[PDB]
Parts: sequence; structure tokens; C-alpha cells
Amino acid sequence: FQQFGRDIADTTDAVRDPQTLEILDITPCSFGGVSVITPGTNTSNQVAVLYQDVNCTEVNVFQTRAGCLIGAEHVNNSYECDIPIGAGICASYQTSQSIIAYTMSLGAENSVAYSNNS
Amino acid sequence: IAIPTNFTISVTTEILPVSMTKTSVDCTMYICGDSTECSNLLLQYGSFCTQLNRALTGIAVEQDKNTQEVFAQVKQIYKTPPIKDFGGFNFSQILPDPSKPSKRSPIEDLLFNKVTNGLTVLPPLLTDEMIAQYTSALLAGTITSGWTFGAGPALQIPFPMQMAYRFNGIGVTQNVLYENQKLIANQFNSAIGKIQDSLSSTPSALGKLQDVVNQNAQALNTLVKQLSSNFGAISSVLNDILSRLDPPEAEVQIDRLITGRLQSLQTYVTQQLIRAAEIRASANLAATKMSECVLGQSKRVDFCGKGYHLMSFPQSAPHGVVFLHVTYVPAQEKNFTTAPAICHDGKAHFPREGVFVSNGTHWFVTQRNFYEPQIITTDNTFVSGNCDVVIGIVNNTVYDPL
Amino acid sequence: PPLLTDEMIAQYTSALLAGTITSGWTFGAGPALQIPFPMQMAYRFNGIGVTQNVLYENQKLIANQFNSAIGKIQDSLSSTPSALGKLQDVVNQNAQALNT
Amino acid sequence: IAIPTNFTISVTTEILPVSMTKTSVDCTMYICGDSTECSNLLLQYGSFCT
Amino acid sequence: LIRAAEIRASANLAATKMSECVLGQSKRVDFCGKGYHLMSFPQSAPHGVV
Ligand SMILES: *[C@@H]1O[C@H](CO)[C@@H](O[C@@H]2O[C@H](CO)[C@@H](O)[C@H](O)[C@H]2NC(C)=O)[C@H](O)[C@H]1NC(C)=O
Ligand SMILES: *[C@@H]1O[C@H](CO)[C@@H](O[C@@H]2O[C@H](CO)[C@@H](O)[C@H](O)[C@H]2NC(C)=O)[C@H](O)[C@H]1NC(C)=O
Ligand SMILES: *[C@@H]1O[C@H](CO)[C@@H](O[C@@H]2O[C@H](CO)[C@@H](O)[C@H](O)[C@H]2NC(C)=O)[C@H](O)[C@H]1NC(C)=O
Ligand SMILES: *[C@@H]1O[C@H](CO)[C@@H](O)[C@H](O)[C@H]1NC(C)=O
Ligand SMILES: *[C@@H]1O[C@H](CO)[C@@H](O)[C@H](O)[C@H]1NC(C)=O
Ligand SMILES: *[C@@H]1O[C@H](CO)[C@@H](O)[C@H](O)[C@H]1NC(C)=O
Ligand SMILES: *[C@@H]1O[C@H](CO)[C@@H](O)[C@H](O)[C@H]1NC(C)=O
Ligand SMILES: *[C@@H]1O[C@H](CO)[C@@H](O)[C@H](O)[C@H]1NC(C)=O
Ligand SMILES: *[C@@H]1O[C@H](CO)[C@@H](O)[C@H](O)[C@H]1NC(C)=O
Repeated sequence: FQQFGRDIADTTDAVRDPQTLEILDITPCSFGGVSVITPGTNTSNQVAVLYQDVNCTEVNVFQTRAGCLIGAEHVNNSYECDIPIGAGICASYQTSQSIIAYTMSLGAENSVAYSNNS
Repeated sequence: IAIPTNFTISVTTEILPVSMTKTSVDCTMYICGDSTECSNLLLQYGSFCTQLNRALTGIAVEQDKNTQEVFAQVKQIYKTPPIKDFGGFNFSQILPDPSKPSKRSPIEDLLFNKVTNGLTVLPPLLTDEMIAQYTSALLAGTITSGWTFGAGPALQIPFPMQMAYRFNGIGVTQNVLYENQKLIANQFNSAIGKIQDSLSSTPSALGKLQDVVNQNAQALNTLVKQLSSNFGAISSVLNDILSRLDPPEAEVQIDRLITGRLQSLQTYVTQQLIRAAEIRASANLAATKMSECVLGQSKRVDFCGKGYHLMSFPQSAPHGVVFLHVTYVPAQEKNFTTAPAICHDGKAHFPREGVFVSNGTHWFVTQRNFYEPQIITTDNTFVSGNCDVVIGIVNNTVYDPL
Repeated sequence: PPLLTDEMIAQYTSALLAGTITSGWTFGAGPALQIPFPMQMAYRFNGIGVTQNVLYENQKLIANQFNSAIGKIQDSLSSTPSALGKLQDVVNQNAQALNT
Repeated sequence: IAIPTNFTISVTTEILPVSMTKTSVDCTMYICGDSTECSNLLLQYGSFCT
Repeated sequence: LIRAAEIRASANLAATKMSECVLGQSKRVDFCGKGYHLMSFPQSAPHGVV
């Protein structure tokens, strides 16, 4: 005898079709903020757009945990963070010149020589 | 006078919150969800939504800065040697575990397991793997260099010699360590094991870290629950209000709803600001603790646990940090009869470093924090004055080593 | 009403005073260990770069100065022009807020 | 160079606040004092009280 | 709330001062009065310490 479901926070998230009794699930269609990643206008005039928390179907397209990044070329290297984005991903204007998104490097690798006599 | 004759090594624990959860709220979408009339009416209020968005962005940036300044204390990344001949000490319970994925220590795994509509959350800039790498680098640098890597370039040093330095730093001769290495190592290992066992057994181990999350969740829940109030209007649902009432009269109801929701948003933002300020204060305290207690040895009392401070090690935790302070504490003491000075030939002898003592028949001089009698000679005392000014001076004989 | 009463606060302060006087700083780190007060003061001088000869030869002068300073502090605390402003401003502010 | 030849022992005071007066204000009694109609009207605002 | 935050900060400072200055001897300058520190004693007061 139940018609429509509800959530813990009192949000409609399940409806049964009247004509054909069958359970359906309701999820709102995607939304999110928009951010623009740019260097100084003195340096250049090229920009990149980060679509926050939206899946790369509703819009050089790159996928991150923060969102869908457009206009940045992925690389294999690792540099110091310049313009933070999220989840350890940073972007900078580097050489020709373009915008690259990478994984930030914590520091230089080291290993001190240890022994019980030195 | 009472002098200890034995010591125990103890390890304690400290938990400090560092960062909050980054959140953002769309003012327009929250107040009016896809309603042209509501948006137009709200347009006649000003820059409240902009102010709220700016405040929330500032909060998020502050959280990221807090975590960065707390954990990014080292310039390079060090690695422990493959050999594990640390003079008999056992560090397997705090070093990263290679067998299990994610490269976290068993204590860190126990810590992680214990804590388990216009609203968006942003991911933190630094991930758990990077935090773990920082903690491992700090731990290895400490273990293999003492405080030299924090002072300047890293310099290696055997661990028993470093512990001898640390004992010398609290007024106890390194003699004691070089005699009781085995006992001290056994006590250290047993204390580490006890901390590992007790942390899981005690239920209220991470009360602060749980409380922060609970408060944030409750605030978000009450903010989202406030959306279902009439605020004196005919109904609390905008589409039904529009479908029922006429355009001339629906304006009042929409205005009442807008007023209520704007007030709710303002209250939520103010509460967030206050809580963020408190969290920032806690993060500053944690950063000071890390700097002054892990990268060095501090003489401040009760700043790094109860007792005389020796060393400490950091461990990461969800939205916080955990310290393991290692301290020295006297255990077993007797009492004797003391004297301020000694008369030899009309001259007064005072101890150089130590205190005079006797068991009832002979007089000796020892240290201050450990019973270790020595015979009285001219290398333990210095002459100053005569035998007529000091109150309570005692006849005796001072041996001549010549 | 507050959880801790004034008598309990006084008991804590008396315990701290007695522990300090009769043990130096040992009771804050481990078990309490007795020590004569002149010897403790000699240690305190030794901690600031002054040898123990100074105290062991000027004990009487130092004691007289200590007692005189304590008396002066008591007299100033009585005949001062409202030095306890920090503890009064809070009460004034709370009263004003409640009155408004 | 100057080297002291005598000393003095000085005692100073320092005052610090610790706690303020605990207080609690009855939300409903303060707003709608013993009034069923006022309480019913207020009940439409939500969780501005708890 | 805003006033209580400040009161809590002052209470934390007082606790740190007590722990570092009554139970031991401190080498921090001007933390425990002008001059070279020797010792200190606490005294209770209404909603504060001295
Ligand atoms: C000082 O204390 C240690 C314990 O911290 C004593 O070591 C214990 O000695 C007893 C008797 O020899 C053994 O049964 C225990 O197993 C020892 N404990 C450990 C951890 O090894 C030590 O004997 C004490 N020394 C003196 C002189 O009293
Ligand atoms: C350091 O401690 C760990 C345990 O905390 C020791 O590992 C144990 O070794 C014994 C003997 O091989 C095994 O029976 C246990 O199952 C091991 N425990 C774990 C958790 O692996 C380790 O041996 C110690 N280090 C040294 C050098 O002995
Ligand atoms: C106080 O210490 C002295 C020094 O050890 C003790 O004198 C020794 O006593 C033992 C007997 O227990 C003798 O075998 C030694 O020859 C003594 N040493 C010297 C240099 O004479 C003295 O006995 C201790 N006092 C007490 C009450 O035990
Ligand atoms: C409504 O009519 C259709 C047409 O046959 C039928 O399949 C459906 O089951 C009917 N609805 C209900 C609730 O019986
Ligand atoms: C994100 O997009 C990819 C690509 O189509 C898809 O496989 C994945 O299921 C999407 N995730 C979500 C949560 O929609
Ligand atoms: C590394 O480079 C290869 C090709 O050069 C590419 O396929 C791969 O995705 C890169 N990986 C990363 C992590 O950049
Ligand atoms: C102090 O000395 C007395 C007598 O010399 C003795 O009875 C007492 O047990 C001693 N105190 C301790 C803690 O051993
Ligand atoms: C210790 O005090 C007692 C009693 O006041 C006194 O008889 C004794 O002489 C004092 N000790 C010294 C070394 O003066
Ligand atoms: C210490 O020795 C001197 C040397 O003559 C003597 O006069 C004095 O009485 C002695 N002290 C005691 C307490 O007997």
C-alpha cells in the first residue's frame, strides 16, 4: 500500500508508477560550479576551465576527482605545486608554452647512510 | 633527602584536530530552486550571497593552509635503511607496513578503522597517501639523524649514541644508558606494545576527532531541515504557492520564505566562521607541538607529556595528528642524611655537580637523579671560603688524589 | 552554580603550595621527593648561572629580602587603586549584556 | 665591561581571568511568555531555538 | 559565543603559565616576570588566578 518512498532527510527518492506498478529511483541531474585557471594576463591570455564534480559527458578533456578539466594537457613528470586544483593535482604555465596538469611532487628523494659505526 | 635508584620508560598519547571539511553552498539555488520570480525578487536584496560565498571560500583556503603548515615541515624525503640493527630497539609498530597496501603503519590502520540540494563538498588538496609519506619521512629522518636534520643538513648517528645524548640532556650520565641498554630497550618495546593494545580497547580514544565530524554533520542536517518551514506563509512549497495564489498576492509569501531562508543561511555561516577560528587555533598549537617536540628535545614542563622528555614520534589520523611522547620518570627511592658543605682544614668544600650524602657511617657525593655514590676527592669539590659562615657544615676528610 | 566550589579551589592551591615548598619540582615529574629549602634555593641559583656560595653565604639577607617583598606585595594589593580590573571588566560586560 | 656586585629579590603579581558566569535563557519563555497562541505562531519558524 | 572564545584563550594561557612556571623553572624571558626567574606561587581569586 506504499505509494512513494522518502529519505532520512525527508527527500523524495523513490516513486511507483501508477499505471504499471513498478519501483523507480529519482536522482537530481548534475550541477556544479565553474572555475577558470589562468596565469597572469601579463604573461599570456590562454585559460583553462575546470567543471567541478561533473562527469565528463554533460559538456583535450581530462578527468580528475575534483571534476572535469578542459584545456590542460596531462604529463608524466612531477613539479612543485603552482595553482592547486584538488586531490594532489596542480597546473602551471610551462613550456612551446601551454598549460599542463600533473601530480605535485613532495620533495627530492633522499636516503641517509646509516651504520652502527659511522 | 630522597634520591631515586631506578627508572621506568613510559609512552603516552595526544590527539589534536587539524582540519575541517571543505563545503560550499549555492545561495541562489538554496533560496530559490529554479524559480524565475523568486530569483527576480531576491535580486532586490544586494550582495548577501556574494558575501557568504566569499566567506566559505576563505574557510576552505584556511583549512588547506592549516594542513599544509602542520605537515609540510621537511624539505627532503628520507628513507630508513633496509637493515634494522638499531642497537636492540624494535620500531616495527610505527614504521610503514610494506605488505599491506596504502603503506600505513599498523597503529595508523587502527586509528583509521576507529573513526568509521545546493550543497557541495570539495576534496582536500593533500591526500592520505601524501600525508603518510610526510609522516614516514619525518619518522625516518628522526630515527636516523636525531635533531640534525631539522637543524640543518642531515647527519647520521647510531641510535644508542643518540639516546646517550638524550639522557645527557636531562641531567643523567650516559653511563646509565651504556649499562642498562637491554632493560631500556625492553621497557620501550613493552610500552609501545601496551599503547598499541590499549588504543583499540579504549572506546573514547578519538573523542575530539569524532566530535568535530558530529558537529559538522549536525549543522548541515539542521540547515537542510530548516528548508521545510512555513515561516508564516500559506505553504512551504514554492510551486504549489505559485499554482494556488494570484500574482499580486504571491509576492508576500515569496518574500516571507526568502527572509526566513536568508536568515538561516546567515546563522549557518556565522557558526561556521566561529568553528573554523577554533580549529585554526588548534592547528597552530599542533604545528608548534610538532616543531618543538619531534624535531628537537624540549625542557618545558608538561609540554610533551608527563615526566622528563626524551623524544616523540608522529602518526597521522583522519583530520588530525597523533603524538607518542616518550618520557623518563624516577621509580624507586630511598632517603639519606645530607649536608651543604664539608670542612677539611678550615676550608669549605662544595659539590661541583651533585649533592653530598651519607648512609650513616661514610659520606659520598652522587648525581641528582640517580643514586651512584663516589668517594670524595678534590675533583668533585671546589674550595670557597672558610668554616665559619655556612650554616650546618659537617666535619669530614677530603681525599687527595695526588 | 559552578561544579567546583571555592573551598575545593583553595584545597587545590594549598596542595600545590605545599608540594612546591616541600619538594621543589620533583612532584610535577614523578613521585614527591623531600629536599631542604635552602638546598632547593641553591639549586635554583645554580640554574641561572650563579654558584651556590652566594646563597650559602647570604642566606639571612635573602630571607630578609623575601619576607620584606612579601609584605610589600600584601600592602600594595590592599592599598592599590583597583588593580583587579581584569576580573571586574568581565563581570561588568556580562551584566551590561544581560541588562540590555 | 660592567659586572654586578650585589643583587635584590623582587616579587611581582599577575592577574588572569579563567571563567565567566554560567547562564541559560529560556528561549520559548522569553519570546512567548505563557501564551498558547504565541507558541503556536512561533512553532512555524523551525529550529531557531534548539 | 564571541566573548567565550576569548575567555577560553585566556584560560589556556593561564593553564600553560601554571604548568610551566609553578611546577618548574623556566628560561623564557619575561614569561614569568622581569628578571631571572626563581619560583612562583599561585593564589585563587573570583573567576581567576593570581
Ligand atoms: C630496576 O627496575 C627494573 C624494572 O624496571 C628491574 O628489572 C626487573 O628485575 C626483576 C628482578 O631481577 C625481573 O624479574 C624483571 O623481569 C625485570 N624487569 C625487566 C623489564 O627486565 C631491575 O631489577 C631494577 N633494579 C634494581 C637495582 O632494583
Ligand atoms: C618487532 O615487533 C614485532 C611485533 O610487534 C615482531 O614481530 C613478531 O615476531 C614474532 C617472532 O617471529 C612472531 O611470532 C610475531 O607474530 C610477530 N608479530 C608481528 C605483528 O609480526 C618483530 O619480530 C620485532 N622485531 C624483532 C627484531 O624481533
Ligand atoms: C655505608 O656505605 C659504606 C661504603 O660501602 C659501607 O661500608 C662498607 O661496609 C661493608 C659491609 O657491609 C664492608 O664490607 C666494606 O668494607 C665497607 N667499606 C668501607 C670503605 O669500609 C657501610 O657499611 C654502609 N653503611 C651501612 C649501614 O650499610
Ligand atoms: C491500466 O491499464 C493497462 C492496460 O491494460 C494495464 O496493463 C494496467 O495494469 C492497468 N493498471 C492497473 C493499476 O491495473
Ligand atoms: C563518469 O563517466 C564515465 C564515462 O562515461 C562513466 O563510466 C562513469 O560511470 C561515470 N560516473 C558516474 C558516477 O556517473
Ligand atoms: C605516461 O606516459 C604514457 C605515454 O608516454 C601515457 O600513456 C601515460 O598515461 C602517462 N602516465 C602518467 C601518469 O602521466
Ligand atoms: C625515610 O627514612 C625513614 C627513616 O630513615 C624511613 O622509615 C622511611 O621509610 C624513609 N622513607 C622512604 C620513602 O623510604
Ligand atoms: C635542624 O633543625 C633542628 C631543629 O630546629 C636543629 O636542632 C638542627 O641543628 C638543625 N640542623 C642543622 C644542621 O643546623
Ligand atoms: C668541625 O671541626 C672543627 C675543627 O676544630 C671543630 O672546631 C668543630 O667543632 C667541628 N664541628 C662539630 C660539629 O663538632
